[PDB]
Parts: sequence; C-alpha cells; structure tokens
Amino acid sequence: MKNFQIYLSTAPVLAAVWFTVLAGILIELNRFFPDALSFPL
Amino acid sequence: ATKFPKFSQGLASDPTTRRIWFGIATAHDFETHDGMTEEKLYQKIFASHFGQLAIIFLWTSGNLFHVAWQGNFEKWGEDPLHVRPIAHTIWDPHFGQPAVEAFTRGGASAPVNIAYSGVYQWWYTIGMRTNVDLYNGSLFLLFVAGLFLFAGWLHLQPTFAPAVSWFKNAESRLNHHLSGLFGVSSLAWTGHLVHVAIPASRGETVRWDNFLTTLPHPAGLAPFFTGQWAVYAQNPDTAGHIFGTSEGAGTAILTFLGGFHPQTQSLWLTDMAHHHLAIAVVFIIAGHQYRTNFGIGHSMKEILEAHTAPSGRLGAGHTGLFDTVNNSLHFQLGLALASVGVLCSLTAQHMYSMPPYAFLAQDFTTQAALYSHHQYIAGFIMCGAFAHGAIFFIRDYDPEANKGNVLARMLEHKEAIISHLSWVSLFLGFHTLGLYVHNDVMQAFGTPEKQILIEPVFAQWIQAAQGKALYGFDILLSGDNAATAAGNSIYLPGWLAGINSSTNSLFLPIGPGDFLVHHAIALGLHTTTLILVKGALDARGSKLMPDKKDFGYSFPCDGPGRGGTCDISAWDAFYLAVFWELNTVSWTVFYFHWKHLALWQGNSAQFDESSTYIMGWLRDYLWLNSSQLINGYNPFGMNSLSVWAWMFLFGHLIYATGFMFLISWRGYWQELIETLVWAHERTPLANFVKWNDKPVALSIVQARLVGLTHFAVGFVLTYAAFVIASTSGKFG
Amino acid sequence: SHAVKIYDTCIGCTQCVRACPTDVLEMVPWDGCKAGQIASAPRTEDCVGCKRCEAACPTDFLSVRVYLGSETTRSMGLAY
Amino acid sequence: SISIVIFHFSWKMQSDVWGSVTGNGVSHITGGNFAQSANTINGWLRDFLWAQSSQVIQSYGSALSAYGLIFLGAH
Amino acid sequence: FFVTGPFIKLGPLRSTDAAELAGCLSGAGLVLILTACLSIYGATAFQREEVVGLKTLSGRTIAKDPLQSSEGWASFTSGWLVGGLSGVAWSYVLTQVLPYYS
Amino acid sequence: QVGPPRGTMVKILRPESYWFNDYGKVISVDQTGVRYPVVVRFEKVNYAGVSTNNYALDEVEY
Amino acid sequence: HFGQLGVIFIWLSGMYFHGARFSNYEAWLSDPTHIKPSAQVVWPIVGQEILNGDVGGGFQGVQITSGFFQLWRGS
Amino acid sequence: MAASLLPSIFVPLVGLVFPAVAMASLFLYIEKEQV
Amino acid sequence: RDVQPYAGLTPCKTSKAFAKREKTELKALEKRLKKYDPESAPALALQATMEKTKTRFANYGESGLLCGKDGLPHLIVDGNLEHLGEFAIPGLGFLYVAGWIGYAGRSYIQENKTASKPTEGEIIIDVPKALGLMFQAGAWPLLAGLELKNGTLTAPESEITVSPR
Amino acid sequence: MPLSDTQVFTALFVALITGILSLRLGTQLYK
Ligand code: CLA
Ligand code: CLA
Ligand code: CLA
Ligand code: CLA
Ligand code: CLA
Ligand code: CLA
Ligand code: CLA
Ligand SMILES: CC1=C(/C=C/C(C)=C/C=C/C(C)=C/C=C/C=C(C)/C=C/C=C(C)/C=C/C2=C(C)CCCC2(C)C)C(C)(C)CCC1
Ligand code: SF4
Repeated sequence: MKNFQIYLSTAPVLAAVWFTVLAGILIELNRFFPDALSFPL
Repeated sequence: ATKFPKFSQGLASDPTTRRIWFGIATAHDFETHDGMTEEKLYQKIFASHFGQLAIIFLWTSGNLFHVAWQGNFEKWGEDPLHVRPIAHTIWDPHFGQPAVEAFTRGGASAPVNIAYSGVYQWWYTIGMRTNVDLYNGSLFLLFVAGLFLFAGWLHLQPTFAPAVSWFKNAESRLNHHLSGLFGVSSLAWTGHLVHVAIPASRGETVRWDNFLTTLPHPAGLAPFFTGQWAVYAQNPDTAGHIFGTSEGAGTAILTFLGGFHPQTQSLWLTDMAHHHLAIAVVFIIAGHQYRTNFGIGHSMKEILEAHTAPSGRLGAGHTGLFDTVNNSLHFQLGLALASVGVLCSLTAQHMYSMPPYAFLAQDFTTQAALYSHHQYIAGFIMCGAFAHGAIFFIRDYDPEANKGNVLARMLEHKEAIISHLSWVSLFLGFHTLGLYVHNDVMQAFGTPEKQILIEPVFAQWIQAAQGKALYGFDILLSGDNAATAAGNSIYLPGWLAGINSSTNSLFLPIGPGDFLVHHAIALGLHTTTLILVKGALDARGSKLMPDKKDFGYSFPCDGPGRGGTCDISAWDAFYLAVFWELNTVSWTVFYFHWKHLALWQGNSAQFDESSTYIMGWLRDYLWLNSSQLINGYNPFGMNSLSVWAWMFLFGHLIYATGFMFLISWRGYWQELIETLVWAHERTPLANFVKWNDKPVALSIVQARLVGLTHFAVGFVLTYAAFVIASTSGKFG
Repeated sequence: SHAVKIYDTCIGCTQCVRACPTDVLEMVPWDGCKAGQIASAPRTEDCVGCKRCEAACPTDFLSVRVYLGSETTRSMGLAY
Repeated sequence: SISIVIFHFSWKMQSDVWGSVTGNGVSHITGGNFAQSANTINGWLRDFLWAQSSQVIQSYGSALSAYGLIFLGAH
Repeated sequence: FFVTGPFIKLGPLRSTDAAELAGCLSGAGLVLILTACLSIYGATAFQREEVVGLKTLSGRTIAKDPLQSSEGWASFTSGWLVGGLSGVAWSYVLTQVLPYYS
Repeated sequence: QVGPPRGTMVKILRPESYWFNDYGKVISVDQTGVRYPVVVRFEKVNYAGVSTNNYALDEVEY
Repeated sequence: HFGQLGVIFIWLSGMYFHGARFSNYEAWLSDPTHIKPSAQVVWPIVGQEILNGDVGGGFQGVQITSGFFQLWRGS
Repeated sequence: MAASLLPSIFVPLVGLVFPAVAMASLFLYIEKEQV
Repeated sequence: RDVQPYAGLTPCKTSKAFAKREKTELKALEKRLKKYDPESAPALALQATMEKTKTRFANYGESGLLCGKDGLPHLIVDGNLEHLGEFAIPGLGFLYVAGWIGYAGRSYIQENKTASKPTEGEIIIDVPKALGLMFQAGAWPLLAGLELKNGTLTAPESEITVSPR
Repeated sequence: MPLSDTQVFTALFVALITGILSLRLGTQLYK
C-alpha cells in the first residue's frame, strides 16, 4: 500500500504520469483553442 | 628489422603489417623521428615546402598543357556560351563504342571530359586566347617547377642549408612576404592586367612579341608621374561592350566602376586591375612594419609584451606569446590553416556572387563545382587548423612559460567555453530541428499556412543597408542619406545595378527557408567548433584522464577501466569533428546548389516554397534532381552522364565501406585474421608461400582514420557526382 | 614493447599484480606505504598493454600506468 | 540481409506477379522491369529505390502523409 | 595452360574471330605479371636463417627444400616463366588445332 | 599526531584528483611518516567507483 | 512467460475490439475487393484527421495491413 | 604525330607499367631487411 | 487588425495568395467530401474540417499576419510592436515557464542534497515536498533575482571541481 | 590551331628533366 505509493513515486512512473497529464492538457488546449500560429492581439 | 621505417626504429622492428601502415602514416610527422634535431626538422620542412610548391606548379602546367593540346580553348573563346570547355582527351581501353560516341563533346574528334574547373574562363579573362599561349604558359611553369625542385635540392646542401634562427626570424619573413610575396606580386599582376589582359579584352592581342611597343593607355606614364592619375579612369568601357572585341571598348585601364560587365556578367577588368594595384600599394607599405636590419620598425615580441589589459581582466596579457608562436610550428600551422580555410570559404562565397571571370556566371556547372570545391576544402582545412592547435597544446605548449597569458587563461575557463558551446549547439539544434519537423508535419497534414516561417529580417535589413531595394527598409544605401551620396560618385551605380538584378547572385533574395538553413549552418559550425575546441582544450588532460599529455596526440584509449575511455584522445575529437564538418559543409552546399538551381531554372519560388520543411529538400531537390544522374546508364544504352552515375554509386560504396571501419572495431577482426593465419599455414600448396610481416588487424586509431577517410571520400565523390551531373544535365 | 610505470601513490594492494595476465608486475618491499610494499614492472617486455592493472588500481589517480609504445610480437599478443 | 530479401520480394512481386489482368495480358505494377534492371546496383537505386519512393515522398497532404513523416523520422 | 581459357571465352574479344589470340596474349601477360610477383617474393621472403630443421611424419630428418631459398626460388621463377609461356603457346596451338574445340 | 584530525572536512589540492577542489572527511592519518598518510573519504564516487584514497599533508586544506 | 502471454492476449483483445468499434469490417465484408481494410480511426485534434483516409464503405480511418480482416473472414 | 600516338602509349605506361614497377620496387624496399 | 506591409510582406488578410491557399484547401475538402453521401458520418466530419479550415484562415487573416509570395504567413521576430504576438509574448511565456521548470528542479535538487541519502530520493521523488517546491517556483524570476543579488545563485570558483589542465 | 609535335615533345623533354630534378630532391630529402 504505502510501499506501492512509494513505487509510484519512482522516477519512471512519475515521469509517465506527469507526461500523460501534460499531453492531456496540451491536447485539450489544442482542442478548445485550436490552430494557434501566434498569440492573438 | 627492415629499412622502410628509416625514421622509426620502433616501427622497423615491428614484426607485423602495422609496420607498413604506420610507416606510411607517420612519414610526414618529422618531429617524432629518431635522432631528429630542430635544425633537421626545419630544413626538411623547408625542402618539403619547395617540393609541393613544385607539385602545385606542375599541376598548373599540366592543366595548361592539356587544355592547349587536347582542349578547345580557341573555339570556346569564339563562342563562350555555346561551347562546352574540354579538360583532356580520354583514352580508356575499357570504353565500348557507345561510350566513345557519347563522350565526344565539344568539337573534339576523340572522347573528352568537359572542363568544369573554370580554367577556360579564367585564362580567357587574363588575356590568353590561343593554344600557343597556353602551351607557353605550361612550359614556363614546367621551368618554374624545375627551378623550385633545384632550389629545394640546393637548400638541402650543408653550405646552403639555413639554421633554425633563419626560420625563427619572424620580422624579416613577414616584411618580405607582405611587401614582396603579396605586394609586389599584386603589382606585377596589375602590370599584367593593364598591359595584356585588358587590351586582350578590348580586342588587341599584346604578347611578348608586341609587348614594349603597344602602350596600355593612349597617354603614356606622363599622367602617372605628373600625378594626374585620374586620366587613367577617363573613358571606361561602354555598357554595350563585347568581350574580346573593340565594339564599345574604352581606353581607361584603371577604374572603380563596380558591379559587373553586362555582356560577361563578371567584374570589369579595369576594376580588378585597379584593385590589385591598391592591394599592391597597401601591402608594400605594410611590409615595412617590422624591424629587420636597418634600425627602424617594430619588434613583434615587444608588440605582444606591451598589450596587457590594465585592469587584469586578460591576466598577464600577451606576455610570453611571441616565443610560443615562433617556437611552436603547430601553433603557426594552426593559425595558417585557420586563415587559409577562412579564405577558401571567402573565395567560395565571393566567386559565386561576384564572378571575376568572363562567361563564368553563364556556366552554372562550373559555378556549382567551384563553390562545392572551395567549401569542402575550407571545412577540411578548418578541421586541420583545430587539430594542429590540439597538437600544439600537447607537444608545444609550455604551461610554465605561458603562465598568466590568455592561453593559460583559456585552460583555466575551458569548462565555461565548452559548456556554452554545448548550450548554443543544443539550442540551435533543438529549435531548428523542431521548426523543420513542425513544418514537415504541417505540410503533411495539408495545412502549410500553419508553418512557423520566421522571416529573416536581420539579413534582409543588411541587404537593404547594402543597396537591395526589395524589402523596403531603405536605410543606408537603399535610402537617400550621406553614405549613399558618398558612394554614388564612383561605385554605387554599378553596385546597385548588380544587386537589384534578378539574374545574378550578388545578394540573393532571402526567405524563411534561408532563415532555417542558416540556423542549421550555425548549428553545424557551433557543434564542429564544440568538438574541436573540446579536443584542443582537453588535449592536455581532463577529469577522466588527467595525464593525457603524456600519451601524445593520437592514442587509442586508456582501457575499459574507469567506465571506459573510448575516443578520449584529441585525435579522436578531430575524428569525430570531421563528421560534423562534412555534415555542415554539405548543408551549406546543398543550400547553395538548391537555391541556385531554382534561380537558374528561373523559378526561385520552388526553393522559397519547399525549403521550409525537410520533405521538400528530400523530394524537390534530392529526388527531383537525381533523375538524370541515375539515368546516366541504364538498360537502354548510356549517355555522357554515365561516368557521373558510376562515380555517384562509387562514392556510395566508399561511404558504406567507411561505415564498416567506423562501426566494427578491432578484436573481431584480429580473431578472424588469426583463423585465417591458421588456415593459410595449414593449407597444402599455399604454405609454400609465407608472409614476411605477421598479418594483424588494423589498429584502433588506424582503423578510425581509415573509416573516416572512406566516409569523407565517399561523401565528397557522391556529392561531386550529384552536383556536376544534375547541373550539367539541366544546363550543360 | 610498452612502458609500465609505478608511482609512489601505490598502496601495495597487489590488485595490479593479480590482474596482470602476462606476469609483468610484482610486489617488492617498500617503506613508503602503510602496507609495506610497492609494485614494480621488471618483465615489461611481456606487457601486452591490456591495462587491467590500471582498471584494478584503486588509488586516485592511478599508481600504475601503461604507455603504449613499440609493438613487438609479445606486445601484439600473437600466437603466430 | 533482410533489407535485401524484402527489397527483392517487393520488386519481384510488383514487376512479375502483382498487377491487373484486363483481358490483354498482365499489367504489372512496375511493368516487369526487374528482369532487365535488377542485375545492376544502378537498377536497384533507380528503378526500385528512386522510382518507388515517389509514393512516400509525395504522400504529403493525403492519408499517407503519416508514412512520409515516418520515412523522414526513421531516416 | 589453363589460365588462358578464361580470357579466351570471357574476354572482351570473345565474340570476335581473334578471341583466341587475345585470350592467349592475355594469358601471356598474366604469366609475366606472376613472374614479377615470383621474383619479388623470392627477393624478399628468404632473408632469415630458419634455424629449426624439418622432419617427415615418420621422424626422418630431411634437408630443407632448395626451392625454399633465394637462388632456388629464382631458378623456380625462371622455370615458371618458361613453362608459363610454353603453356600459353600450347593453349593457343590447341585452340587452333584441337578438333572438337569450339 | 600530525595533519587534520579525524572527522574534519578537507579541501583536496591534488590537481589530478577526481575530487579536486572538493571536500572529504578525514578517516585516519598515518603517523609512521608515510608519503600519503591522509585517508580522505568521499560521498561521491570517481570513475573507478571508489570513494576514498590517500593524500599528503600539502595535498589537503582545512 | 505467463505475463508475456497475458500481454499478447491484451494485444489480441485490443485488435479484435478495434476491429469491432473502430473499423469497417462489416462494410469490407460486402466489398472486400474495393474497400480498403481499416481498424484505426484518429481523433481530429491538430489536423491529424487527414490520416483518416477514404478507405471505402462510408468510413474513414487508417488503412490496416495486418491482414486481420482477412483472418476474421477466413475464420 | 603526338595526338594519335602519345595517349595510347602513356595511358598504359602510367596506369599499368609505372604502377607495377612502383609497387614492386616499394615492396622490395619495405620488405628489405634493415641489414 | 490591419498591419502595415513590412520587409516586403503584404498582410495575409488582403493577400490574394492567402485567399488562393484557402480556396485550394477548401476545394480539396469538397473533393474529398463528394464521394460521401451527406447522411454518413464522414460527410459531417469533412464538413466540420472545412469549417475548421475556414475559421483558421479567417483567424490568421484577422491576427495581423504578414504573408509572402508563397502565400503562407511569415513571422516578424525583430521586436516590431505590430508583430509582438508572433515571438515576443509567446517568447516571454516560454521564458517564464522554462524558468519555472528549471527553478523547481534547482530547488528540489538543493533540498534533496540535505537528505540523509540524497541519491535514493533522486529516483524516488518525495511527491509532497516536490509539489511544494514546484508551486513555490511560481515566483521563479523573483527568487532567481534574489539569488543573483545575494550571490548564492552561483557557486564560487574554488568549490567547483576542475581539470588539472 | 593545334600544338605542333615539336612543341609537345620539347615540353615533354622539359618535363623529363623536371622529373629527374624531382628525383634528386626526393633522394636528398630521404637522407
Ligand atoms: C600533375 C599534372 C598532370 C596531370 C594530372 C596529368 C594528367 C594526364 N596526362 Mg598529362 N602532362 C603533364 C601534367 C599532367 N598530366 C605535363 C606537365 C606534361 C608534359 C608537357 C604532360 C604530358 C602529357 C602527354 C603527352 C599525355 C598526357 C596524358 C595524361 C593522362 C593520363 C596518362 C598519364 O598520366 O600520362 C602522363 C604522362 C607523363 C609522361 C607524365 C607527365 C606528368 C607530369 C610531368 C608530372 C606530374 C607528377 C605529379 C605532380 C606528382 C606525382 C607523384 C604522386 C602524387 C603520384 C592524364 C589526363 C596522356 C593523355 O592525354 O592520355 C589520354 C598523353 O598522351 N600528359
Ligand atoms: C620578396 C621576398 C620573398 C618572397 C617572394 C618569398 C616567397 C616565398 N616564400 Mg619566403 N622568405 C623570405 C622572402 C620571400 N619569400 C625571407 C626573407 C625569408 C627568411 C625569413 C623567407 C623564409 C621562408 C620560409 C621559411 C619559407 C618560405 C616559403 C616561401 C614560398 C611560399 C609559397 C607561396 O608563395 O605560397 C603562395 C602564396 C602567395 C602567392 C601569397 C598568398 C596570398 C593568399 C593566401 C592568396 C591570394 C591569392 C589570390 C586571390 C589569387 C588566387 C587565385 C588565382 C590563382 C586564380 C614563397 C614562394 C616557404 C617555402 O619553403 O616555399 C618554398 C617556407 O617554408 N619563405
Ligand atoms: C599545410 C597543411 C598541413 C600540414 C603541414 C600538416 C602537417 C602535419 N599534420 Mg596535419 N592536417 C591538415 C593539414 C596539414 N597537416 C589538415 C587539413 C587536416 C585535416 C584533414 C590535418 C589533420 C591532421 C591530423 C589529425 C594529424 C595531422 C598530423 C600532421 C603531421 C603528420 C602527418 C602524417 O601523419 O603523415 C602524413 C599523413 C598521411 C600519409 C595520411 C594521409 C591519408 C589520406 C587522408 C588518404 C586520402 C585518400 C585519397 C584522397 C583518396 C583518393 C581518391 C579515391 C577516389 C581513390 C604533420 C605535422 C598528425 C600528427 O601526428 O601530427 C603531429 C595527426 O595526428 N594533421
Ligand atoms: C542526425 C544525426 C544526429 C543528430 C540529431 C545528432 C545530435 C547531436 N549531436 Mg551528434 N553525431 C552524429 C549524428 C547526429 N548527432 C554523428 C554521425 C556523429 C559522428 C560520430 C556525431 C558526433 C557528435 C559529437 C562528437 C558531438 C555531437 C553533439 C550532438 C548534439 C549537438 C547539439 C544539438 O544539435 O542539439 C539538439 C539535439 C538533437 C537534435 C538531438 C535529438 C533531440 C530530439 C529532437 C528530442 C527528442 C524528444 C522526443 C520526445 C523523443 C522521443 C523518444 C521517446 C521514444 C523516448 C546533439 C545531441 C555534440 C554535443 O553533445 O553537444 C552538446 C558533440 O559533442 N554529436
Ligand atoms: C574496371 C573499370 C575501369 C578501368 C580499369 C578504367 C581505367 C581507366 N579509365 Mg575509365 N571508366 C570506367 C571504368 C574503368 N576505367 C567507367 C565505368 C567509366 C564511366 C563511363 C569510365 C570513364 C572514364 C573517363 C571519363 C575517363 C576514364 C579514364 C581512365 C584511365 C585513367 C588514366 C590513368 O591510368 O591514370 C592514372 C591513375 C590515376 C590517376 C588514379 C589515381 C587513384 C589512386 C588510387 C590515388 C591514390 C594514390 C596513392 C598515392 C597510391 C598509389 C600506388 C601506386 C604506386 C601504384 C584508365 C585507363 C580517363 C582517361 O582515359 O584519361 C587518360 C578519363 O578521362 N574512364
Ligand atoms: C513550442 C515551443 C517551444 C518548445 C517546445 C521549446 C523547447 C525547448 N527549448 Mg525553446 N524557446 C521557444 C519555444 C520553444 N522551446 C521560444 C519561443 C523561445 C524564445 C524565448 C525559446 C527559447 C529558448 C532558450 C533560450 C532555450 C530554450 C531551450 C529549450 C529546451 C529546454 C527548455 C526548458 O524549459 O527546459 C527546462 C528549463 C530549464 C532546465 C531551465 C534552464 C534555463 C531556461 C531554458 C531559461 C531560463 C533562463 C533565463 C530566462 C535567461 C535566459 C537567457 C537567454 C535569453 C539567453 C527545449 C528543447 C533551452 C535549450 O535547449 O538550450 C540548450 C535554452 O537554453 N528555448
Ligand atoms: C534541475 C534541472 C536543471 C536545470 C536547472 C539545468 C540547467 C542547465 N543545464 Mg542541464 N540538464 C538537466 C537538468 C537541469 N539543467 C537534466 C535532467 C539533463 C539531462 C537531459 C540536463 C542536461 C544538460 C546538457 C546536456 C546541457 C545542460 C545545460 C544546462 C544549462 C543551459 C540551460 C538549460 O537547461 O538547457 C538545457 C536543457 C535541457 C537539456 C533540457 C533538460 C532539462 C529538464 C527538462 C529538467 C528535468 C528536471 C525537472 C525540473 C524535474 C525535477 C524536479 C521535480 C522532481 C520537482 C543550465 C545550467 C547545457 C550547458 O552546460 O549550458 C551551459 C548543456 O550542454 N543540461
Ligand atoms: C585550436 C587552437 C588553435 C587554432 C584555433 C582556431 C582554428 C581558431 C579559429 C578561429 C577563426 C576561424 C576565427 C575567425 C574569425 C573571424 C573574424 C574575427 C572575422 C571578422 C570580421 C570583421 C571584423 C568584419 C567587419 C566588417 C564587416 C561586419 C563586414 C564588412 C566589412 C567590415 C570589416 C566592416 C591555435 C593554433 C590558434 C592555438 C592552439 C589551439
Ligand atoms: S599499483 Fe594500484 S593496484 Fe598495483 S599495488 Fe600500487 S595501488 Fe594496489
């Protein structure tokens, strides 16, 4: 249990979770604000 | 022991085939020879310089003789735009009848090679017109080469052999080379241009026979010595002037028109004569700087000694560097190579954009071949300069004598230099590759408008400063201010005509593809410099191997211990940097060749459209322009490009064979040779014949070199075949 | 043959000697270290140059160093 | 080796087996050029690598644009 | 004798009526090259003492081969040259003479 | 007893040392007049993987 | 080995599931000669929807070359 | 006359004869024992 | 917005080549569409793609982009006020974010260096402390300025291991 | 106008002398 949490806190698992979430947010931003060549003004 | 390593006992007693290889390799490394004194070192270097200068002159005389004897120089001079130059006759026993009938170009009656070296345009521009003139020149250079061979022989005799101190006399050497080797030579070339090349360009042939009877200017030397030097610029050549004829031919011998001669699209010969004259004056003045035997002039040691920053930011300044440079042949060699490589790059970058030879701009294959030639030579020379500086740091650098000067300071903050080189290289490569991949994806996804196309406004702004009126900045020469007004008296009308014309390549229009490729070039230069500076500064030791200076310049490794030390030597840093040098030079010349091919077909939009993404280079440049090359020979006969197709595939072969030596390493091959030794020893009727030298695998450094040589040879030959065949198939 | 040099930082741990595959190195009495012994390279002619001694030397920087030089039959490790 | 086996397979099948019968003989993919061109390295370079690469390099703007991107990426 | 045959039947002039003469001149040229190779091998190979003797598998001590010496290899090279040129000429003769040759 | 006491952190001054300009704990100093008596232990390993070696009195600073 | 076989069974489960909810196998069944097999459809995010090629059957997706459709038809 | 003769002589001279003599000579020197 | 022409680049909104690019892509979309009957899902998906292309091209027109002869937008990165959104503002956003990432990393490595076994915590990341330092790294520019002014950003020369040279 | 045969052979003889001198220089270097 706690050890499993520690296992999750390992570098590979944490890298995979962090990049999964990051890719998710970036994909969602490119879905809701798509095709952004430059910052509008 | 054997006699071939006459200079190396340690190789003479070597019982293996490595003896032969390393005696070939270390032949010209005079400093590491048995019983070698400094005096013998310097005398042998002097005579070797004599020797290969004679080689250079024999090469030039051979080119002249072959063009005179087997070429079509006269006919080419008659119609420069519709006659392909001839290099030399081919007598190949292996040719078939289609090969003999397909290589017969020009007006030759035998198979020939089409001279892509530009020697025809150069010799036509300098006033040579007939095969007799070229033959006379070849014979004269044969005599010059014999003279230099005799001079090398003579200065190797003990009476005429000079001491070390004669070579160490820096002031006299530089005074004489600046005034005489540079300055007076430029003056003599000006005298040639004024007396021979310009009159030949204006129709009248001035050879030695009618030399001393035809004044180069209608006025004599009266305007010269009376100070009315502007008489020599009174009447320049008319715009409607045909080269080699008297139509619209002026009388001015020296001027600064600028731009290009309209009929030849090359520099005005009067401009180039005035140019060499000004250089002659500047360099003759410059060659009186240093003090030799007459109580006046500077002392270079004291020049360096007195240039120390008062704040101490530089440390002890340049104190102690005079002896460092003068006693270190590798320091001098690295400096000379650095400069020579920069010059070779400058020649590549100036001959394409400012062609100095008549009818060179119209011959596109020669332009491409010359640019590729000088850029690859420059890159190799640069790699040599940095390698020899690493060698200087190992063999010739004295930390005790150089204590506190800028060089020891370089050793002190080497980590900062290497780390910032790594940073700039990483930034450039990440962002350039990312922008290229992004553009690849956007083109792939059918939305090319979403590409990151950064307009290179800084280079465009420079061009606007320099007279280009495309972009509309209009600041310095494109605008109307003091700089342009000062320029518009002598040079600027011709310069503006040249730079704003769409035909020439004086300052080509710049787009986002040019941005991305120049940043790729910057990546290549920064990374090659990273590798080479790292090799030079860690040459004397690093944290992995503190005592690297005790192992010489080139050693295989320091064993598998301490994690592994493969490719740890500075020689290995050079070996690694040659790959990056070839890569960078290929990027530059790919850019050159594609941009110029687009210009020469008249559709520059192709490059400007397809150079922003890598698939465009792979498709519209490499795949597209390789069609006629690979069709040099096929099942339906062959044509004149079959030799270049064969060389293309040849270079591919060498490149791959190099990959063998680079990837597979010694110890597999050593065991394989051991099994082969057993087989030969136990084969009946073959054990009658026995090797004198024990067959062994190539050593680690040797094989690294062999693989690098194959890599580079295949690289150069493949690209030479491509750049020549495609350009000749589309333009001749 | 190659050149093998022993430096006074040697602690006499004998690992260079035990690692040598050609018996080039030997331990000799010496007062300089605590262990009371320094390595030496009498049979330098037999040094193939494999640098196992340098890999097995614990002292920083190495007390044994092999400098590759003239290559002989024995140094090249040839059975022929 | 595999690179040569699969190249032989692809060229031989496109040239001498695969195709479409239209009642007037076989119309192979590459037209049977293997038998007369696959005896030269130039033939493989030109009639197999260069010739058949037109699909992958001109795949941009279509569904095979992913194959083109992978082609570059794998290079 | 044999080395001529490849040049006859696969040389550049194999189709022409002069196929045999070309192939035999090629064979003679190759014999001359191999004579040069033999001469240089004989000059270089036998420079050492070779103090160790030779015995048969039965254990009988026997003298060294005179062929395995500089002058012996020179005599062998001369015999090679004469034999090779005679064999090339004989191959030419037989190609011009032999009934079932084609 | 000469040299740094046991347990103190000493700055390495040997130029070739992997831990040059680094700090290491003194384990022991040999008083029998050996050339390199100072045994220094290091948190970080070198390329050989060892964490300690011997230094002279002038190759350390505290 | 048990874990590898579990992984292989996951891969097979994925392939069959995609061939069920992300493919045109039923359309391909009626016209196998003219409909291109496809069992992968991409999300329309960054213009990658172009990879959903016109494989036929009133369907768009990445054309597959694993032969899974042919295997299922033969099964 | 030079054009019809000299190529057919010097191409084999430089590409078959000179290479043969040079390689043989260099071989004889390199394998020549020191003494 | 209406942007002045710059570096020989006309605005994309008034560029005929930009209109040609839009037209071409839309026509390609129509062609792709024609084979699908309108009721089927690919037809609606392609119509949505066409809509997306139209609104993208429109947005690029209004966003003050400069197009070239090719007809595709070109970025001005010299700092021009009229084109700051091309490089400066996203450049500032990247510099802020990248400095946040780096400062979170530097803070975690310096904090973990005080642990009993720093190298184990290097691979097994203390997630609560890590996240605390990550959210503290929101004010990276400030804290970096403090470190620079106090001299603790940069370690002194004597402490750093260097080559013997 | 092609080069005369005497011109070619004179230049070739000058080349032969140059080659002799190159051999003299090479031998002198080898010492
Ligand atoms: C380095 C310059 C150079 C080069 C690259 C060539 C190249 C060639 N020559 Mg030319 N040639 C040259 C100089 C040169 N020549 C000079 C100075 C002369 C004297 C006027 C000649 C006279 C000449 C004739 C008469 C003929 C050729 C022929 C040939 C062709 C091949 C046969 C051959 O090698 O015989 C060359 C013949 C020789 C007698 C040797 C001349 C070479 C010069 C004098 C020495 C150059 C040595 C070099 C710098 C250093 C070598 C050392 C090492 C690097 C190998 C080939 C295109 C033949 C040809 O066109 O075939 C189709 C032919 O008939 N050449
Ligand atoms: C006036 C006096 C004078 C002159 C002419 C020279 C000339 C020369 N010396 Mg020097 N020397 C002198 C005095 C002089 N020396 C004195 C007083 C000493 C004693 C200190 C020495 C000591 C000395 C040594 C120790 C050595 C020389 C060497 C050389 C030769 C170098 C090769 C060369 O020229 O590269 C060619 C260079 C140029 C013509 C100038 C370079 C200009 C740049 C790089 C290129 C510009 C080219 C231009 C744009 C046109 C190019 C294109 C065109 C071809 C199409 C050269 C012939 C070297 C040697 O041994 O050679 C035999 C050598 O090692 N010299
Ligand atoms: C004016 C220029 C100049 C001078 C005087 C020198 C002089 C020297 N160099 Mg430097 N060098 C130069 C240019 C120069 N080099 C350049 C441009 C490079 C970059 C390529 C180098 C790279 C370099 C390295 C890496 C090293 C030297 C070394 C040396 C020394 C010994 C050379 C040697 O080992 O024997 C002569 C060398 C050889 C015989 C090898 C040549 C093998 C070539 C590459 C084969 C090429 C194949 C051919 C072109 C293919 C034909 C075509 C194909 C179709 C068949 C000597 C002091 C070595 C040394 O010990 O320095 C002290 C050393 O380690 N130099
Ligand atoms: C195309 C081939 C290639 C590439 C990409 C590189 C890239 C690099 N080399 Mg190498 N190199 C190569 C060939 C190549 N080299 C060859 C054949 C040689 C001859 C041996 C060398 C010799 C060499 C030396 C000797 C040196 C380099 C250096 C460098 C770096 C230069 C800095 C730079 O451009 O950073 C930008 C970096 C890249 C373009 C690398 C790829 C990064 C990618 C784009 C990011 C990937 C992210 C993505 C999410 C990945 C998905 C994977 C997922 C499955 C995990 C870089 C890492 C130098 C260095 O270390 O400088 C610091 C250096 O010293 N290289
Ligand atoms: C197996 C096939 C083959 C062979 C043997 C040849 C042979 C020849 N060709 Mg042909 N050719 C071939 C295929 C072949 N070719 C094909 C397929 C094509 C395409 C259609 C051509 C196209 C072609 C053209 C267009 C020309 C030739 C020429 C030549 C000749 C070169 C002249 C010479 O000997 O210079 C001497 C040899 C050299 C200069 C080569 C130097 C290379 C070495 C390895 C450099 C490094 C040297 C190093 C120091 C070691 C030296 C050791 C030394 C002591 C032995 C020669 C007779 C040329 C000719 O006839 O001009 C006279 C010519 O112009 N060929
Ligand atoms: C799609 C957009 C995109 C993407 C994907 C990348 C991706 C990347 N960039 Mg790039 N970049 C972009 C847009 C993009 N960049 C733009 C628009 C700019 C203009 C501001 C830059 C400017 C930029 C610089 C200057 C550098 C990068 C670097 C990098 C790499 C590491 C960045 C990072 O946060 O590491 C995590 C961050 C850290 C470890 C902290 C390190 C320091 C960061 C990079 C900057 C903070 C320092 C401070 C503000 C002073 C800056 C000085 C500078 C102006 C010279 C990575 C490959 C770096 C690189 O690879 O070079 C070797 C790098 O130095 N980028
Ligand atoms: C703690 C994070 C961190 C920081 C602040 C730095 C800072 C620096 N690095 Mg280093 N680096 C790091 C991590 C870091 N690096 C990692 C993980 C690697 C391995 C990939 C490298 C590899 C590396 C190389 C190869 C080079 C640098 C260089 C540099 C300098 C240039 C700017 C830059 O980062 O561009 C480089 C940026 C990258 C290579 C991107 C990698 C950075 C990643 C994204 C950080 C990952 C850690 C992240 C914050 C999570 C940990 C914390 C979390 C648990 C809370 C600068 C001093 C260059 C230099 O010496 O310049 C003078 C150089 O050549 N770095
Ligand atoms: C390793 C080493 C070495 C080598 C190194 C190298 C190789 C380097 C290089 C370097 C280089 C290669 C450099 C370059 C540089 C350049 C420069 C510095 C340039 C400049 C320019 C200018 C200044 C300009 C100006 C102008 C302009 C902008 C334009 C117009 C005109 C004018 C003039 C105005 C040595 C031996 C030394 C030492 C030891 C070590
Ligand atoms: S050399 Fe290294 S290993 Fe051999 S004894 Fe001295 S210390 Fe122990």
